[PDB]
Amino acid sequence: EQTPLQEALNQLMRQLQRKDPSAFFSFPVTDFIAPGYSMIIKHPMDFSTMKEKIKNNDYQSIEELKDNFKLMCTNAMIYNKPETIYYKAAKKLLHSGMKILSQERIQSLKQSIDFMA
Ligand SMILES: CCOC(=O)Nc1cc(-c2ccc(C)c(NS(C)(=O)=O)c2)nn2c(C)nnc12
Repeated sequence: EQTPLQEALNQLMRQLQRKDPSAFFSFPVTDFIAPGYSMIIKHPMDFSTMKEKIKNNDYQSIEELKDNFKLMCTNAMIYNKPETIYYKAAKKLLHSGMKILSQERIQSLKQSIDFMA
């Protein structure tokens, strides 16, 4: 059903989502919630969109998921001002996920994914 790469991506996604208990990043931000969001943020991203990309096999590396995760956090730091709870939640999530998506974990997974070919 799923490739070893897809399974690794999902395990990383579950660790990243454990760092968003308030659930701000679960689903796309709507303009109803955040007026003008669609005019400000050119490339929206959220965890549910990322989980669909994993399911549809749109990622060919962990690094592409890592780029989408960084994009998701920095979008929140562009739309929301530094003093806001969403900016500070994004900054904390980005820092936590950069260790969850560590280059060391990526290297380890690359080997075990390669050996499962
Ligand atoms: C105009 C005031 O500014 C905002 O309301 N901005 C933002 C708000 C929220 C937010 C709120 C409440 C909830 C329940 C959620 N979760 S959901 C339904 O989207 O999964 C998200 N996320 N957010 C993200 C990311 N980036 N900016 C914002």
